[PDB]
Amino acid sequence: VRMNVLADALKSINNAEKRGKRQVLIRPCSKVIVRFLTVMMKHGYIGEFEIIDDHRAGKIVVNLTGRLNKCGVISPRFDVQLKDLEKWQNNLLPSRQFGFIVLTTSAGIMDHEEARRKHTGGKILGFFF
Amino acid sequence: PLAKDLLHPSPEEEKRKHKKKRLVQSPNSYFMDVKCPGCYKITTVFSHAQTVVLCVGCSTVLCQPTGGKARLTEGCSFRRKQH
Amino acid sequence: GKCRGLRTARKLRSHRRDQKWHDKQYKKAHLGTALKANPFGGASHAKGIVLEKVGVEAKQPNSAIRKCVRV
Amino acid sequence: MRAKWRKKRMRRLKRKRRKMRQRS
Amino acid sequence: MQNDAGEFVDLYVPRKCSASNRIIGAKDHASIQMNVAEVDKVTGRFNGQFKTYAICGAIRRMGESDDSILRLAKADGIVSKNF
Amino acid sequence: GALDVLQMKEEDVLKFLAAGTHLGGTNLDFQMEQYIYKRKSDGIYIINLKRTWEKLLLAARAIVAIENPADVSVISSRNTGQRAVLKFAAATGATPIAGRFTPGTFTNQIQAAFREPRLLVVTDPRADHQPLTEASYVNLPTIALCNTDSPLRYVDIAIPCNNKGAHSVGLMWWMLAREVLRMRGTISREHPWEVMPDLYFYRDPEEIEKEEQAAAEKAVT
Amino acid sequence: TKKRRNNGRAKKGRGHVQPIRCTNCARCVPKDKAIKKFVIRNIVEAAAVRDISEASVFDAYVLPKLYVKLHYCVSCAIHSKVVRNRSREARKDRTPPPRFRP
Amino acid sequence: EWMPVTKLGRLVKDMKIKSLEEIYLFSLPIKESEIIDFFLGASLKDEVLKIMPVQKQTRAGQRTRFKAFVAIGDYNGHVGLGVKCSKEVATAIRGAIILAKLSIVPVRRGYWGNKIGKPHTVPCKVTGRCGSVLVRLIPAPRGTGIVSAPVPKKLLMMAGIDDCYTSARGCTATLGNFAKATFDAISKTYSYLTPDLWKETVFTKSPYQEFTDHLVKTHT
Amino acid sequence: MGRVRTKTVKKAARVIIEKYYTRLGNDFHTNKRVCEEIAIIPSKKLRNKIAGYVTHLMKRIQRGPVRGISIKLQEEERERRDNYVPEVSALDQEIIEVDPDTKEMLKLLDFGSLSNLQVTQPTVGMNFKTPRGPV
RNA sequence: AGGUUCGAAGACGAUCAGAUACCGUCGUAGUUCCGACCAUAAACGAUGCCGACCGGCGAUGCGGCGGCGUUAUUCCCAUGACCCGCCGGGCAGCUUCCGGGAAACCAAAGUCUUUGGGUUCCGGGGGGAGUAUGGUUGCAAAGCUGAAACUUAAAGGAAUUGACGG
Ligand SMILES: [Mg+2]
Ligand SMILES: [Mg+2]
Ligand SMILES: [Mg+2]
Ligand SMILES: [Mg+2]
Ligand SMILES: [Mg+2]
Ligand SMILES: [Zn+2]
Repeated sequence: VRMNVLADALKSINNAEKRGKRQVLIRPCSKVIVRFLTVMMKHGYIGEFEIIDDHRAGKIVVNLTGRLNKCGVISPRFDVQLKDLEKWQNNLLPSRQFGFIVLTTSAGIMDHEEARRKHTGGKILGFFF
Repeated sequence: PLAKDLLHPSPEEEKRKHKKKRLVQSPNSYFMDVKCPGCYKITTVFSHAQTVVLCVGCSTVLCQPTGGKARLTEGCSFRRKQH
Repeated sequence: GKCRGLRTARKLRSHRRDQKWHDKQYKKAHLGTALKANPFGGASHAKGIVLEKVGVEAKQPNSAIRKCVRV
Repeated sequence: MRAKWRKKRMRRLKRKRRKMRQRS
Repeated sequence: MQNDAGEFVDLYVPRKCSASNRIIGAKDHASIQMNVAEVDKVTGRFNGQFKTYAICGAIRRMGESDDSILRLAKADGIVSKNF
Repeated sequence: GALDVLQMKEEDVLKFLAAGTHLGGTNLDFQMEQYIYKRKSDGIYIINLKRTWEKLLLAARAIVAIENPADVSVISSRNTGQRAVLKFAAATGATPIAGRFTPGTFTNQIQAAFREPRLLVVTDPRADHQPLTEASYVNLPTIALCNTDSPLRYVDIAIPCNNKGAHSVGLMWWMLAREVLRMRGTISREHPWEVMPDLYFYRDPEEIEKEEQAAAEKAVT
Repeated sequence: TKKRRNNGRAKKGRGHVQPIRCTNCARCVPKDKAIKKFVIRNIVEAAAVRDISEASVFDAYVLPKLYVKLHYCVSCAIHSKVVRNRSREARKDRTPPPRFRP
Repeated sequence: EWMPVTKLGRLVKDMKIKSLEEIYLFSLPIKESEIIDFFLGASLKDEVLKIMPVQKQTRAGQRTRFKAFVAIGDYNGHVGLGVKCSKEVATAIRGAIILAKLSIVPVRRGYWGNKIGKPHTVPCKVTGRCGSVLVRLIPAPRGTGIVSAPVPKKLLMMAGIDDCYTSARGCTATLGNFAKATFDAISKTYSYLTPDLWKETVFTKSPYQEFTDHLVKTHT
Repeated sequence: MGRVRTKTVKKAARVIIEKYYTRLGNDFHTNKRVCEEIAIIPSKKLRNKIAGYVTHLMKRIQRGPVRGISIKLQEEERERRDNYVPEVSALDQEIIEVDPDTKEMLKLLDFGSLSNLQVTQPTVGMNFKTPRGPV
């Protein structure tokens, strides 16, 4: 059964991006997915996304801008401290010039640069570059 | 087609798609007013009724349950409820 | 695939130490029967008394009498 | 040999071994 | 490119496909870059100036090149809206 | 063409309907589905003539965008269109290839038959898959005259008209030649073109071998 | 290497197919694997049709047919040349050989 | 003494195209080796990686042909690898040189961090694949050099890369595959998309249409 | 048996035919007499073999358009292709038999209601497609 | 219990240099049914299950939905048999530079150095060896669990060329 809604959504986005589609539909929506997509949209890797609201869990239609390479997930949400965030960063990112790691922190869902900026750790969510 | 508009599908494909696989779920069934000849009252019947609907003022059957849709008895009239 | 849960460390380490017995180096170094069968008893060198002087035929492609001592 | 006939030969040998050990 | 001092440290900037927004490689010989010649308003004659569309080999091998060019021409105004 | 001058005329509609060029096959390509109006009870797909006109005008713009008229090449392997491509090349200054297309024409730079154009116009994708495939080695944009079941693998300016009817193929080639000549400074857009569309029509040898003698008898009598 | 995608038989969604005996050697072959030939032959030879017609007590007598379904293991099929080995590309087609009507 | 039969070759010969990057922009195939020496004259360093004697069994024993792997490239961002099999070793060497010249790709250099001067490393970790050989190039800080096996080391050096970590998997003893995978990894450095390339591309005239009037006069 | 001609004679025959089609004839001796001055043949046997093949190919040419190039055949083909446009076109039919679905398409296009279109009765039965499989 | 046919073992006749075989004749156990054991097969898709995504096409089976018409009776619709489609779940097939793979090939054996959806079993060069021993199950045959000494530089997989083929 589906146990990682964020993982399913991220895999769907990655496959649609690889196939070159202009829009992608991810069926199970959640607050975590919306926050992840908001982070990606603020960093410009995706376009606008619109939430179709049924009385069940909603759906999301994302406009793909074509500038995404990978948007994978780290399924076991490991506890990430600021002392090992660098090791996570150079394990998951293509380079130190670009690429972001989204981790859920006590201050909210945000990328690793903002996490280090406001000096907090959290649980790993995923990455995109 | 890489640029299909998923946000705004036209009603033709919106109807041909499966009920669950639509953008928003919509049942394919409905409710109908049924008139039995020789009777005055109006019976509200589910289109996919699983039971034999009977009139209370006449010992007559209105629909027979089938696999997908209740088959109305001949001579009976019917109209939709609010599309 | 392999398990990836947050509290699967017991199964991961148990499977690892079960599967570590299937390669020859680990089995030889941790079973002890190789150590018992080793004439030197895990020593780099040993001393002995020359019982005899023998010649050993070389393998099939070669042809020589290798000079050995029974010790 | 064929693997099946090696298996048969080994089974015959194992029955003989069991008989020899049971005799003791 | 564009180190801290500001200058662009890059010997060339590759093109990007106008459909999939993919970098067109130097050895990707399947890619195309066509010119569509727009005409004047009144006489429909070629006025010299035109507009260019680049398509990558992956798109014009999977076959969406025709749809891509048609959409770009529609968006830029070459194809009428009542198409 | 979105302008009022760049619109289909009643005369064009009459020619299109007379020649066919809207009666597709019984099969449909998923990338050609967007050009289809409706499927008849015959199983024949009906092609939107307005969409065909728009694609033809787009192809005309692509052709006239090239300064050297010899840089565009026209290919028809099937006999039903070799006459059309020869007349098109004669009218527009293009470079024709008829009949057998030798492989390596666009890629093998040794033989004298080697040529490298800037645009590839194809009568039929299935019949002319070899130049279509060779166009993907030399960065060659492609216009092709595609039907409802024509693959669009290497096709860029697919014109959804027909590829089976000789009259339709002649008409579409004549129409494309007329459009490119009117876009260039050749025809003044007002009077009809002096070239009859029959000049592009492929004729079967049992008509070539009898029509001229029938005309001779009608002239002598 | 896997020679055939269908493993040389028509069993797709089945566990077991009942066996039949080869008409030539009486080998047990799965029914979906055996080569089947449905021969529909004139009960008399085409040389003797005229003699039988002349010796018939009837005028418009239609000669009876003979309907035999033959099953072959692939060994007997190959030995009897009803089937032949084919190239790696030519193995993939399933169109039966033409009847050669003219 | 070079007489070209190509529009691109003619334009290169008659001083119409000034840089190899102009050809690289439009991805025009280089079909003759006398195009690029006109650009990278006297700077194309050359090296032979391996000579391998492939054989084909025949009726009268087996005949031996020699396959040559040749890597060329100026130490400034251009590199090429050519493989040619021929009966004679010298002929195979010359053919491999010609093929390596034909297959010259540009190399994108980036910074490990804190972009200061000229780029020294790959802009991101890139993976090349050939057969079972997988080669991963990881950016490295200034002064680390190329850490790798010797066969990819020389190729990365003549590609202009100053610092790079390498990680290889598979049968790296296959020198042809192990060089071709690294060549693929080097070649896809531009194919990889980075946010500094997110700017909308402005389109310039192709050489074929920019010099179409001169081509008519000269290249008949 | 064993009278198959080779490339050496066939190519030479085609070349001299396409060069001197006017001078050549259907007489073997006349052709072998023009060969000595229209071509340099090292051997008399080669010369007469080429002449025989020239006779064969000219018989084939006068009975039909052999692939060998010939100026008279090409000018006839040119006249038969770039001419014979009929005085009335094949696309100026007084009436066009039009499908009601196509009529709806034209109406949506706004080219409906044309005086040159006659609406056909649509067929009924939907019996296209060939029967599936054999039998 | 039953035992027609076929037919391990066995007998004989052939074949052969020999022929304990292949071929032929006969024929026991078995093959059949009921009840009780055994738990093994190339028990195969040599391919874990659940879930999501990622091309096209024509069919087929079941169910449902909608439509020109033909057909069955009847006076019309229903309901069957065809025809044209749509949907869902299946057995599959063709095609494709999605992608993967050592390749054969695989729309899964794809979405893997751009490596993390959940979870189970399981392999670590070839032999020795699925052997010895111990334990356990079984009436038995055997099944499950399962070494070591020693030996060896290859054994293997996919493809190519040649040679050879009763
Ligand atoms: Mg085999
Ligand atoms: Mg089975
Ligand atoms: Mg018997
Ligand atoms: Mg799992
Ligand atoms: Mg082992
Ligand atoms: Zn048999």
